[PDB]
Parts: sequence; structure tokens; C-alpha cells
Amino acid sequence: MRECISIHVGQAGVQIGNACWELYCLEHGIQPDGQMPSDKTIGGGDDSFNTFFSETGAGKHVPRAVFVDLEPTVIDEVRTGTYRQLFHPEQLITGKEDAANNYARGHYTIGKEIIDLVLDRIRKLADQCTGLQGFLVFHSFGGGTGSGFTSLLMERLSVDYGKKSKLEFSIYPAPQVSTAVVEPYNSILTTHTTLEHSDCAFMVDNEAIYDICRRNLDIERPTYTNLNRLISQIVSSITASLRFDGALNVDLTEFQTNLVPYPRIHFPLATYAPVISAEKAYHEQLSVAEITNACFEPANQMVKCDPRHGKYMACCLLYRGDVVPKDVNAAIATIKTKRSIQFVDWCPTGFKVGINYQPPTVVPGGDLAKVQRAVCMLSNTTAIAEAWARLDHKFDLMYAKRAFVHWYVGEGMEEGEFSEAREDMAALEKDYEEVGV
Amino acid sequence: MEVIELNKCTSGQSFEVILKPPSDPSLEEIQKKLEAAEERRKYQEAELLKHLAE
Amino acid sequence: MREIVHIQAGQCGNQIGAKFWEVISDEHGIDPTGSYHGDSDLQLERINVYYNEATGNKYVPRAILVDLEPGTMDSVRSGPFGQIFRPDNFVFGQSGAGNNWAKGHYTEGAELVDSVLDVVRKESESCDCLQGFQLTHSLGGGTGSGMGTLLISKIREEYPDRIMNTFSVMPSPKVSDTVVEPYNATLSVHQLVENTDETYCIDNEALYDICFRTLKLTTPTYGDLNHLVSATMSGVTTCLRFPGQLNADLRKLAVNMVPFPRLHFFMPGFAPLTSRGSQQYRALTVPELTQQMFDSKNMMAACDPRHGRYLTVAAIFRGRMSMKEVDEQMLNVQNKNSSYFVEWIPNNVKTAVCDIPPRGLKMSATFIGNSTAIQELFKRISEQFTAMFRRKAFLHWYTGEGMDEMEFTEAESNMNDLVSEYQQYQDA
Amino acid sequence: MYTFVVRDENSSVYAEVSRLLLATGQWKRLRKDNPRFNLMLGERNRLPFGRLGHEPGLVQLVNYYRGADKLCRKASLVKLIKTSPELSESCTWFPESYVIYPTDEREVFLAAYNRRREGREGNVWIALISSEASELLDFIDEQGQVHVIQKYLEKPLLLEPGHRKFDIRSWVLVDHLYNIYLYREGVLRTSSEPYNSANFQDKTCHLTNHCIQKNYGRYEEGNEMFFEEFNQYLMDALNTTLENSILLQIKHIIRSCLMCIEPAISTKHLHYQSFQLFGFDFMVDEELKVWLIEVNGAPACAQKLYAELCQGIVDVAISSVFPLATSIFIKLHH
Ligand SMILES: Nc1nc2c(ncn2[C@@H]2O[C@H](COP(=O)(O)OP(=O)(O)OP(=O)(O)O)[C@@H](O)[C@H]2O)c(=O)[nH]1
Ligand SMILES: Nc1ncnc2c1ncn2[C@@H]1O[C@H](COP(=O)(O)OP(=O)(O)CP(=O)(O)O)[C@@H](O)[C@H]1O
Ligand SMILES: Nc1nc2c(ncn2[C@@H]2O[C@H](COP(=O)(O)OP(=O)(O)O)[C@@H](O)[C@H]2O)c(=O)[nH]1
Ligand SMILES: COc1ccc(/C=C/C(=O)c2ccc(OC)c3c2OC(C)(C)C=C3)cc1
Ligand SMILES: [Ca+2]
Ligand SMILES: [Mg+2]
Ligand SMILES: [Mg+2]
Repeated sequence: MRECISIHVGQAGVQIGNACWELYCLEHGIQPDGQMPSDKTIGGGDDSFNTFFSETGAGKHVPRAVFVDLEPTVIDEVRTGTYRQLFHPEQLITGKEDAANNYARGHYTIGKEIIDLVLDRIRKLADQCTGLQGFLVFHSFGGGTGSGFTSLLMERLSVDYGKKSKLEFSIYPAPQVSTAVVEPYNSILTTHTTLEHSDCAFMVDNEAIYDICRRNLDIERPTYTNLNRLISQIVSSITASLRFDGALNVDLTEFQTNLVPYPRIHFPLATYAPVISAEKAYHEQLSVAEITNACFEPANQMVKCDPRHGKYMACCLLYRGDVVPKDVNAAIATIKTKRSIQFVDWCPTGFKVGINYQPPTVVPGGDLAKVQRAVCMLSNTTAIAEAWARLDHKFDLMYAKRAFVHWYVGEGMEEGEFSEAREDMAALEKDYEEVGV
Repeated sequence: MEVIELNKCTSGQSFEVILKPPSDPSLEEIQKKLEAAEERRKYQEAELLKHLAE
Repeated sequence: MREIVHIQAGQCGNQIGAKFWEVISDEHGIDPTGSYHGDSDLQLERINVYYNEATGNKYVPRAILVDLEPGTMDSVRSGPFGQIFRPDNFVFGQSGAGNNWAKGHYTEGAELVDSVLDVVRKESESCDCLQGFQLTHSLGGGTGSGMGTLLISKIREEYPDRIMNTFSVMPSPKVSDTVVEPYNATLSVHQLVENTDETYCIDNEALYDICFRTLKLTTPTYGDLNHLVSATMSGVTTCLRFPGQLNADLRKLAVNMVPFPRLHFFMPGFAPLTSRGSQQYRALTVPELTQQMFDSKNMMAACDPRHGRYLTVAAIFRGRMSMKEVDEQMLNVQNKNSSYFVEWIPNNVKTAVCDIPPRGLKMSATFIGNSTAIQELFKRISEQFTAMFRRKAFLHWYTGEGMDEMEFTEAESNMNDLVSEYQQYQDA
Repeated sequence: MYTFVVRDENSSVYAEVSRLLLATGQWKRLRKDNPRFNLMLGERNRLPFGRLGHEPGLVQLVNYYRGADKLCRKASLVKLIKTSPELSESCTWFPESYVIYPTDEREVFLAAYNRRREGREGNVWIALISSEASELLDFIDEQGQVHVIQKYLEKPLLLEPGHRKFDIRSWVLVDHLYNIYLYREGVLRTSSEPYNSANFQDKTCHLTNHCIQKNYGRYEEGNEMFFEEFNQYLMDALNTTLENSILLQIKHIIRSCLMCIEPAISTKHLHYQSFQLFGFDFMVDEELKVWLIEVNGAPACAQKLYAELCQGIVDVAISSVFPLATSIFIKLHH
């Protein structure tokens, strides 16, 4: 058994963190007070769930989570919320004033005065670990804390824990839900500083999640709660193999091995099916063939892009529910003949399949319906570079006139770092181009 | 077509299916960069307080 | 980022300032004695932003009342809500500034300024997290203009890392007290360009025209003008005063509205435009609010937005309405009139919905625009300035207080620079 | 009011389309860099498909299909026909073609070249047209770019009087729903000089391109014979109609080519939508058999037919997605 520490940075990181830990607790049968009736080894053990939960002599199961925000408001709702007993206050770190949507304010100014405190509380969780494998980091590309502080944390975690793997869950900015106009600036700045320090990163485009909620959940104007409950399902699918008995993706090192051959190209596309409204009367339950086919529809992806006009490097299929290998291979065979799936010459055309027999758990009273079988596809496709191109063009439009730049410089940053971050992105866009066509 | 590496348990099962074969900065450097921006901030506040004193 | 310190200076500053506290105290359910008699808990959740906690549950406005004349400040104290203000925060001289910027800035105001700063310091020390400062004042008189900008300069020395916000009332020959108003305004703008993060440009010309052409009042008083001011002041502060989708503060507003540090002069706008007392009974639909708030007739600065381009826009809808429809209408305006929003700031319009409507209206919309059309306001002041200055007229009022001709030339230059800076991005 | 952008300056077809849209008083043209459009008339190279369908409150449409270059580039067209099961290795309507790189399928090319030597028959190829393979291979390496070596049609159909060569151009519009619309009016791009069987050196009588011809305009204006006159010639000289002898095969080739690429290029469940005008180039032999030469991504229209075709593009490709305040096409059923 090898333990994992979850770090939740900024509003987006914290609220998604809350959504995930709520779901994990329902999945493992852990109550809001921290008691787990099914658990027989009281105050100890090295089971698969112990990767994410440590134990106390009283019998409480405490998350291996640290929540960090430069502003009290959001984490105060975790301190007073229905899962208050689940965490001990030392895990929940708050500041006084936030990074005001400024990368430089979160990285340089407010980053400096809190970095040592956070790493100390991270070390507090790492000392309880018999053999820590590494970190799962939850943040937004767009916010000041989410971009600025996360990249400084990723710099320091590489120094203090060089042997350990680091995985990212990142919220890519969308104008339909965005907080700030400078989110393209923050996104490019944070990617440049985090690229060397991140082993595998899962981008979630808020646009995709928003439109899935409108189309498939019938929600007119999706709130963060609507988006996060959906995001948490996808995150749960990805982490399931670390928390349960299985043989695919059992440790964080295997995520690199299975999904990332080129170390810079470490952004797998996630696709999830099916998303069905709970207030929908009469739903015909979708088969293995139908849900696997839905993994190749752009409208089901976490980032909108076209995988047909790109190449694959790796492909994982992660099923939850009533699924057998025979049905999977039958589904794969039909899809291969009917769709454009192109792999790179230096990789085997193939899939790595993982099935967990337990059907996905939905939060009671939530928007998602209980389903007999579900699937998350994780594919490393060059098509995801579309998201980088979109973001780079918006960056180029603003930066050409030097708009908003003075806010960053005013916090100690240099104008050169903007062009340095953009040159790395231009290099990354070329990397995808070479592998692509 | 070929179904390999099949592992089973009570929780579920996993396998690979192959269709076709193929054809860091230091602690010192971080503290330096962070302080370099703190110096550039302090120069900007000093040039503000100099201008206001005038 | 909780506490804001409000300062009101001179006749106009105190009169619009009193109306502000009158309006927002009604919205937060506070009576003229300081006690909370509201029904919703949403009224109290962000009350600390403008009000200081007191024993017995009493709430006191974080407001400092500044004047060089005791006249207007006695009118506040004997006025409708005047009993709510902390009595110590009434800081006044005796002589007055006689509509003279130099008297406010250099002579009479210098004598009184340290007393105000002692009250500022006392209010700042209570604050858990001081967000910054907001000033209400006119730019055409002597106290609010001269002393007001002297305060801003001094506050920025003591608190260099805090946001400075102004509600600045622009002079107009249509609503004019003295001929020297274009002198006083140019000297003030010179100060505002350097020392503020955000300025809401409230033009007296625009407020007159709204009262004349739209509200049908043939001879409007200052009370009719200030009704429009306080309703706009209510709307622009709604997001700071109430919980929403966004955690809204002054710095975040500055980061997102101001692409270049000198270009921080905002066009306020309100819909629907109402006159005093008499109520409209028909509530406006979401498409009607969106059409009106972007309409020139609803702008609080006498500039045609079609003559310039929008750098950034902040909009706030108040009342129980479809948030889907708000999004649809806001996107419709942008896509129908795409040329009037700069292409080099992507997604430059942000919109918020607050459930609580203002007194008397079922649903309303408040507009905050950083348009390049604001140059017309500064050009108008520049033209009126030059007309007198080329003959050095009325200048003896200022030279007699120690001011040089060079200081006028410098201020004329900086404002003309600001105009050409706004012109640069209109064509880019 | 709908909004569009123009990003192709040279496009003679879409210059007429942009002109017609503005004239309806329901369409406004924007600046090139404006992202807030309904329609995009895009560039020929490096078209930013990844930026499309990401503007909330806007239905976005483009006049190009991403991936359509597979059909429109000569080297890729050969690869598509040879690899696609739908097309098959044995394609009746496509001339024997091989892809050759300069310093590849050279050994497959030379082995087929031996079959024409073993039977001692017509062994003439096109890249310039030469009889010997050792003279053609020197030309490809001399240029630098990748060239297609194709079996030359030695016995083509020849118009009378004049003994003239020709090629048929068909204009096809694939809409947003993947309806395949063939325009009823085609054109024959005709040779003016009589066809020479032994002399392959002369390039005027062998190549029938409009630019190379400009003998010019002797038999018909601008070397262009339209669909009414050509049908009449076939009726008199051969006792057959254009519909039966030629057009059924053309409809078969167009439909076969576009059905092949449909799963790869379709915008049915995409965030942005695509249409495209294609120009199909055909060759008729002596026995009235139609052969496909190439497919064109940005085809030019014939001068007479600009007014009608460009209105057609607006009607079924544009106004079907963006409605306003008999048909000139034949729908190819699938
Ligand atoms: N999916 C999702 N996105 C969020 C959530 N909260 C914020 N975002 C997105 O994240 C971006 C803004 O980042 P935040 O996380 O709010 O900023 P922050 O990290 O708190 O940093 P500050 O700038 O200091 O406030 C925008 O694109 C938001 O749409 C959330 O709960 N769920
Ligand atoms: N295999 C073949 N057999 C007979 N004639 C051929 C041929 N390939 C090409 N031609 C002739 O050569 C001419 C040129 O066609 P090709 O497709 O090679 O060039 P091109 O790309 O300039 C056509 P377009 O101008 O429509 O784009 C045609 O008009 C045709 O008559
Ligand atoms: N809108 C508005 N403008 C005012 C009011 N009082 C004065 N003004 C304007 O402010 C200018 C004079 O400033 P004033 O505040 O009287 O001078 P001060 O007392 O020295 O600050 C003139 O341009 C007037 O038009 C008011 O109550 N409302
Ligand atoms: C797209 O451009 C933008 C313009 C402004 C913002 C502001 C974000 C805020 O935190 C904020 C702060 C104070 C406010 O009252 C004046 C507002 C405010 O923003 C909203 C949208 C909530 C409305 C008003 C972001 C982007
Ligand atoms: Ca245990
Ligand atoms: Mg925040
Ligand atoms: Mg006065």
C-alpha cells in the first residue's frame, strides 16, 4: 500500500475537492462524522482505501487532503459544512486577502508569505505515510491563487519530494463561467512554470461541463454545484483504481507509463458516458456498445476538440458497473471499423481496459441518475492542442497591446516572463504538430 | 483482437486488447527569484514615496 | 477584503454622500437610529463592508464627513438619516474654500487635512481587512475638488497598497455655480489620473439632460440630479454589499476594468430612469433593461458611446429574473454591436445578477463602462479651460494663494495627454 | 442581422457570395480578426478550425470541411483510393496511379511497367507526358516536390469537327447535413489543336486547362462548351444523351468519393458546422467511360455560371442554417 496526498488550491480546487471527498465517502461507506461500519481493522490497516484515508484510534477516517486558499470565505464553508468532523482544522489553510485574479500576486506577493506554512502542513501528512507515492493537485488555470500559488507549490514539491509523482486536475477557463478577463494570462503563465513539475495533467474545460449540463441534465443555467458534482464523477473514475482492488493504474507512476510516453505531452483527454438526468421519467438503460461509442463523441469530452484530426498515443477505458470483457471487445471491434481512430507509428493501436463491478455512486438529491454501467475514456490525443491554440490566440490579442500587463509588473514580475511563457507554449504547440501529422 | 494481461478479482477485472502493432530548479534558485520580485516591488514603492515627498 | 472607508468632501460630496447612506441603509434594513429592522439574513451577510459593529447591535456607517464650511454638514446632521453617523467623524473648518481649488489644496485645506487623517487612521485600525477608500466629491468647487484630491494624495502615502475609488461629479455650464469650474476640474483630473484606481465620472451635463429630455422635468433642482446619483451609487456598490456568484471586491474590479493604469475613468449608466416620488408600475423585461442600460440616454456621463469603443464593461442586474435570459440578452448586444467592443480584449463584458431589488423598482440594471468615448468629457473641460486660460482670465484668484501659471500649463498638458491616450486605443 | 468574415482575398466564388449576402440587407461583414461571427469564408492554408464553435450565443458555420484535403491533394487522393475498402484497390473509374518521392511505391510502379512491356502495349504516363519510365523519374527528382505518376488515357473521346480533347468540370456542394448537391450545369474545358497520338512533346493539345490554352476560342467562346450543346452533339454524333452515357458515372464517382470520407469529415455532432464547394475533374474515353482526374478544394466557376451557382450556395448551404425574413441542384441520394 502506497499513500496519496490531495492538494486543493483556490476556490475551484477547494469546491471540487469538497465534491470529490463527498463522493468518496459515499463510495467507501464513510459517514460525515468519519465512522466506517464496514471497516473491521479499527485504528489501522493498509487496504486500498487507506491510500486516501488515514485512521485514528477512535475509528475516524480522515482524508489525506490539504485545502489551501488565500481567502477565508470558501474554506469557511468546509469548516462549517456537513463534512466538518471529517477534517482536522490543520488540513484547512486560509489567508487574509486573495490574489485578485493576478498570477503574480498569488505567485510572488501573497505566495511568499504562506509557502512555508503550507509545505509544513503537507509534511505533517507525509510523516504519517509508510510509503507516500505522491500528490494529486486540484486548481483552476484562471484564478490568481489557482494559477500563481499552485505553480510555486509545484516548484517546491519537486525540491522536497523529488522521488514522488505529481498529478494535476486543472480547470481550463471558459467565458460562460469565467471570473476574470485576465484568465488567458494566468493560464499560460501557470502552464509554463508547472510543465516540468507535472507528470500527468487532466484538463477540464468549464465550457464542456457547462454544455453537458444543459444538453444532458436539462439544467437551464448550471451553477458550480451542478458542474462540480459532474467533475467529481470523472475524477472518481480516474482515481477509483487507486482506492479499490484492481490491476490497472494501481499507483500514480502507472498513469505516466500508461498515458504519457512524451514527458511534455502529458495532457490526456477525458471522455465520460453516460450523463443522464435524475428528473427524467422513463430512461432506457444504455449498453456497453452504446456507452463505449459515446466515448468517441466530442459532445461527451472534458475538452471540446476533434480527435479524428489528430493522433493517439495511449488509450484507457475505465468501466464502472455491469460490464464484462466479452462485451467490451465486441464494442471495440465495431467502433474501430466505423470511426477514425489513428495511432502514432511508434505506438501499438490498442486499449487498456479496467472494469470495476460496483456501479457509479451518485449524490442523493443530485442531478445525475443512477446507471447500470458507465465508462470514462482517458486518451492521449494530439487533438487537445486545439485548447492550447484557443488560449494562445486570446493571449496574443491582449499582449500585443500590453493590456493589463502593468498589474503583473506592479507585483514584482518582469515583462520578459510573459514572452518566456508564450515561447514555451509556442514550443508545446509545435511538439503536438510534429507528433500529429 | 488479442486479449492479454487478464487479471481478475472480486471488485472487477482488467486487461489489454491490442488491435495492431507499431510501424529542475533548486531551493536556493526559487528563494532568489521570489526575492528579486520583492526587490523590484520595494523599488517601485520607494519611487512612489519619493515622488509623493516631492 | 471586507472594510471600505467612505469619505465625503465639500457641498456636493456631502449631499450625494448623505443620499448614498440614506439609500443603502434602506436596502440593508437599518433605521435612522442604527438598529436593524429588516427581514432577510442576506441583508446582514456583507454589512461589515460599509458599517462598523457596535454594542447593542447598533450599526454605524464607516463614513467621514469633510468640509471647510460648517453649513452643509449641519444640513446632514439635521437631515433624515444624519443621526446615524459617528459624531467624531464630522471634521469641519470655518472659512470655506470659496470655489477655489488652491484654497482647498494648498492653503485653507492644508490647515484641516491632518484632523481628517486622524479620523481615517482611527477607522482603518478597526478593520479586519481594509479593502480601500471611496471619495464622494465634485471637481468644480473648492473643498471637494482641492482638498478632496489633497486627501487622496495623502492617503496614498500612508496606505500605498490600498485601492482608491472616487465618485467624481463633473462641472457643466448647464448646472453652473462659478466661471472657474473648468480651472478647478482640470487641476483635479491631473490629480485623479495619478492617484486613483477607479473614478466614476458623474457628469452634471448628463444628469441635467436626463432630467430635461427623459424625466420631463423642465427646471430640475440638485435634488432631482442627486436622485439619479444615489440610484447609480446603489447599483455600482450592490456586488460589494451583497453575496453573489462572485466574491466581489475593489481590487478585482480594478484588475478587470483597467487595462492601462491611466485609463480608469468609468461611464456609469442606469435603467430604468425614474423621477422622484412618482412610480412606474410596469416592470421592465430583461430585453428592455439591456437595451436601455447600453443606450446613451441612460449614461451618467455626457458622451456618446458610438463615438468610441468599449475597453471593458461591468453590468449588474437587480431583481428576481431569468439568469438564462440575462446571459442571452447580454450576448445579443455584444454580437449585434461587435465593432463597439475592442477585439484585443476577449470577453470584455461581465454580468452579475443580485436577487434583491432597490426600493421602488421590481427589476433594474446598472452599467459600468470603460469606454474611449469618455475623452469627449475631458475635451469639453479642456475647451472651456483654454478659452479662459489663453487670456489668463480669473487667474489672480489662484496666484494670490501661491500658485504659478506653470502648474495650470502642466495640468492642461496631462489631461490633453489622457485624451490622446484614449484616442490611441479607439483606432487600435 | 447575421455576421460574416472574409479571409480569402483571391476567392472569385466567395467574393460573389459575400457580395450577395450584403445585398439582402440581413448580413453584415466584419473585420478579419473579429471572433463574433455566424459565418466564416476562410483561408486556403492553415484555417483555424480549432477556434470555431467556441463563441456562446452564436451558431458558427465555415465554407471548408476539415480533412477534405485528403480528397483534394493528388498524393492523398491516390492513398485514399488504394487504402479505403469502399474504393478498393481495383477501381474502375480511377486511372492507375503511383506516389513517387524525390531524394514511396517505385517497385510496385516498375512491376506494373513490365506488364505493359510483356504484352507490348500502350505504356504512356503523366506526371509532363513521356513514354519511357527512365525519362519520367528524372523529372520528379529534378523538381523537389512529391509527384503522382498516373496512367495516361491514350484513347480519349474527341469532339467533331476538330479532333479535340476535353475535360468535364462538375461543381458539387456538400451542405452542413452532408447532403451531396451536384450543380446541373457543368463545363467542358476544350482543346483547340487536334490530338496528336505519336508526339507527346506538344503540351497544348494534350493539356486542356483554361490558363494554358490562353487557336484559342475558335470553336466556342473561351474554349468552353456547356451542357446543352454537348448533350446535342452526343445525340447527333453518337445517338445517346449526356445523362445516360456520362452523367450516371459522374454521379457514381462523386457519391463514392464523398461517402468514403464522410465518417472522417462530418460535422453532424460538432460544435461548429461545415459546408464546401468541390470541383470534380473528369475524362471521357472513346467507349464513353468516365475517369476521375482530381478533386478541387477551392474551385473557380465558369464566367456565365457565377450568378446562378453563388445564389445556390447561399440558398442551400447558408440560408438553411441562417433563415431569412426551383432548385438548381441534383441531390445525390445516400
Ligand atoms: N468548475 C468549477 N470552476 C470554478 C469554480 N470556482 C471557480 N471556477 C473557475 O475558476 C476560474 C477562477 O478561479 P478561482 O479558483 O475562482 O480563483 P482563486 O484560485 O480562488 O484565486 P483568486 O484570484 O485569488 O480568487 C474561473 O474560470 C471560474 O469559472 C468551481 O467551483 N467549479
Ligand atoms: N491520366 C490522364 N489521362 C489523360 N489526360 C489527363 C490525365 N491526367 C491529366 N490529364 C489532362 O491534363 C490536364 C491537367 O489535369 P491535372 O489534374 O493533372 O492538373 P490541374 O490540377 O491543373 C487541373 P485543375 O486546373 O482543374 O486544378 C487535364 O485537363 C486533363 O485533360
Ligand atoms: N450633482 C450635484 N452637483 C452639485 C451639487 N452641489 C454642487 N454641485 C456641483 O459642484 C460644483 C461646485 O462644488 P461644491 O461641492 O459646491 O464646492 P465645495 O463645497 O467647495 O466642494 C458645481 O459644478 C455644481 O454644479 C449637488 O448636490 N449635486
Ligand atoms: C470582463 O471584464 C470584467 C469586468 C469587471 C469584473 C469584476 C469582478 C468583481 O469582483 C467585481 C467587483 C466589484 C463590482 O461592483 C462594482 C462588480 C464586480 O464584478 C461583477 C460582475 C460581479 C459586477 C460588479 C470582472 C471582469
Ligand atoms: Ca482499517
Ligand atoms: Mg478566490
Ligand atoms: Mg457650492
